[PDB]
Amino acid sequence: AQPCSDKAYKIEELFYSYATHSDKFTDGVCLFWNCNVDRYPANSIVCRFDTRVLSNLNLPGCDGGSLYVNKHAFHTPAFDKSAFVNLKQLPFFYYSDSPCESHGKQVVSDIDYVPLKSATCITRCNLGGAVCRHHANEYRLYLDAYNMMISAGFSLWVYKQFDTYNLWNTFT
Amino acid sequence: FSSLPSYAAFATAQEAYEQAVANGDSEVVLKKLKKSLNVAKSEFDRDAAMQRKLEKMADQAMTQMYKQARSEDKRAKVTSAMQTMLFTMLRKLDNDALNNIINNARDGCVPLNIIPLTTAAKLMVVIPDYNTYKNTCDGTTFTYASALWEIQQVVDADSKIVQLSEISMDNSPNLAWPLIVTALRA
Amino acid sequence: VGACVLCNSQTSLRCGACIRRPFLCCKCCYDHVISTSHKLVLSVNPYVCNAPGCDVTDVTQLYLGGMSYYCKSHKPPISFPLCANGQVFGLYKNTCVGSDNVTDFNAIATCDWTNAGDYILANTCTERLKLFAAETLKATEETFKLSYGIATVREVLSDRELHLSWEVGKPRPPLNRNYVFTGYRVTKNSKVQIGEYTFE
Amino acid sequence: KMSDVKCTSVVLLSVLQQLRVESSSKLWAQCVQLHNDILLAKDTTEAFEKMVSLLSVLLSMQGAVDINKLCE
RNA sequence: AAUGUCUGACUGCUCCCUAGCAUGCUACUACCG
RNA sequence: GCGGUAGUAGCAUGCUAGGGAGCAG
Ligand SMILES: [Zn+2]
Ligand SMILES: [Zn+2]
Ligand SMILES: [Zn+2]
Ligand SMILES: [Zn+2]
Repeated sequence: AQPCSDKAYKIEELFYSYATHSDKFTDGVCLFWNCNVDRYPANSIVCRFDTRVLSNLNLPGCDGGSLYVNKHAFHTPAFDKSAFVNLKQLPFFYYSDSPCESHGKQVVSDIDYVPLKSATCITRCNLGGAVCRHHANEYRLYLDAYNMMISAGFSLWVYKQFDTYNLWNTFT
Repeated sequence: FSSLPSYAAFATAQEAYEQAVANGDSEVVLKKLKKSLNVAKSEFDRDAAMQRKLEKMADQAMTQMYKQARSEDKRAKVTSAMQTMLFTMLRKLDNDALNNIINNARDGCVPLNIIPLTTAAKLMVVIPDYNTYKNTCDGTTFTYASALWEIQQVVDADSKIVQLSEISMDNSPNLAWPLIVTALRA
Repeated sequence: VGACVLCNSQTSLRCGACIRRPFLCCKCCYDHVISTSHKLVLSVNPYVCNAPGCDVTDVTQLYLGGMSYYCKSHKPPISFPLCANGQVFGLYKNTCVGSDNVTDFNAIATCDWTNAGDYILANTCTERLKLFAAETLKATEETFKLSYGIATVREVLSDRELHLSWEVGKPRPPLNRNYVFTGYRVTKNSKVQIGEYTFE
Repeated sequence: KMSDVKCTSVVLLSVLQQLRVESSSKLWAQCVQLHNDILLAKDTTEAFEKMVSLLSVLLSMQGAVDINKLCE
């Protein structure tokens, strides 16, 4: 709804509302990433900051929403449930696609990463071991990062047709 | 539940059933690939079920033994955890009197009773050697717990009353090192 | 879960056939299992093939097929050897040091403590191996001289109520917490243990 | 802030009691008296002076080697 | 040499975990009519 | 082509029992 000087020819000036534009962007997948609107289109990806969370950053704004101040002061409306009626929560995981920690042969001949295995780190080495120690440390750090963000209060959501099997299938 | 030979069996069953429904076969052939695929599910559901049961069983066993180990190891070490917690709290408080007496005690000056509060009620202190006496008892006054005290009697380790002016740096070896001071509140 | 008693590098492994069950980094555990009679390692789970009856307790004969542990004749088509690359499949594999003179502990473990030379060996190593030799010497004493214990059950009664019987004439040890025995059921076949057992 | 005083007084009494001080009688009575007085105080200053009077007990004994924990 | 034991009332409601049984619901397979 | 019984698994509800906890007078 506020396009810059340039990128205006890219980013068309649009304010969203499910009272209108609900029927146009039907193709593909939207992406509301911290742009707080009304109920979202059924094929969206959103990271909306929760407001009832407490901390020392966010401050009691108005009205029934809070002012979230760390860099530039962001004001966000009151958290409501009727915004995600067309979406579902996002279960945690950890996709990845990269080479394997191969201190030698690249396939089946290089493991030496002793892990009691997870069930959701859909990495590239999930055979039996099952995480190239590379991906082991990467999964550890990414898990910590997800935890910290969600503790600082960010609630993700996804379209209801989401699945996890398909990434596994993409691996092969 | 993928890492199963029964998974390969069931997947071959699904693929063959798909071939039967996609090739336009006759009526009884799809019954062979429906009765076998359904016996295939009646075995695959079953083996995946039992394996997830054994898995969750091992998992709850793990959480139980973890709970036990944690609880016992903590119960072992209360006598020290409490002390370290107490002292970090005391340091975080940051008051003048508390820190005064803690530093006096880590040097060697400890009381011999409860520090009273009224202007009466005596107070006794142990002095280890005379330097701290310089840093503290100056004349008839006495500063302890950030409050003023009047010295009224001194004595060394062998219960000998020791005159005030008697003490000095020169005569210092002429006294038992652990002196004792009896003061009152100002 | 501990520190390699030789290397201090953090180990999740213990030496099974060894009397004290100590912590040895992947390299040190490797060295012990290739330089002594100790072929059993103890971690979160005991290292053995989990095929029915496959009593493969040799550390060098196990392969991680699927999620369970397997011998050669049992490993599914997806596996690899644990005892390989100079180290063992043990946690903290990268942060492993490998002691240079494992022969020290390799001799402290496979001795009998009846010869004075073993006492010289204990007196003539570093302080860590000194206290290790202390623990293992007291352990050799108690396992030999200080009291004893084999008993064969007569019949089961309930989940925690059991008829026993030692061997007539064999040292019948006291029944205390600091007295546990390796429970062996032999099918015919299958010299498999059922764990550690104290009685009262 | 005052809550911090009340809290550290609780912890201090716990330490004293686990150092077997309740074996002696009159001393334990005094310690309990000071603790229950601190828990009900309203202003910070007199609570602080009761706190120092009560800490003097732990300092008067040689069971806790403060020169160790005062290492920061 | 032991081992072992230390003060915890009467009620009411609620959550969590496990077990058992029956019942109830649904699917797969089998036999006979 | 149907019924029935028997099995097995899945799922639910309920009741009992066992254990852990919370609040109330
Ligand atoms: Zn990899
Ligand atoms: Zn080592
Ligand atoms: Zn050994
Ligand atoms: Zn085997």
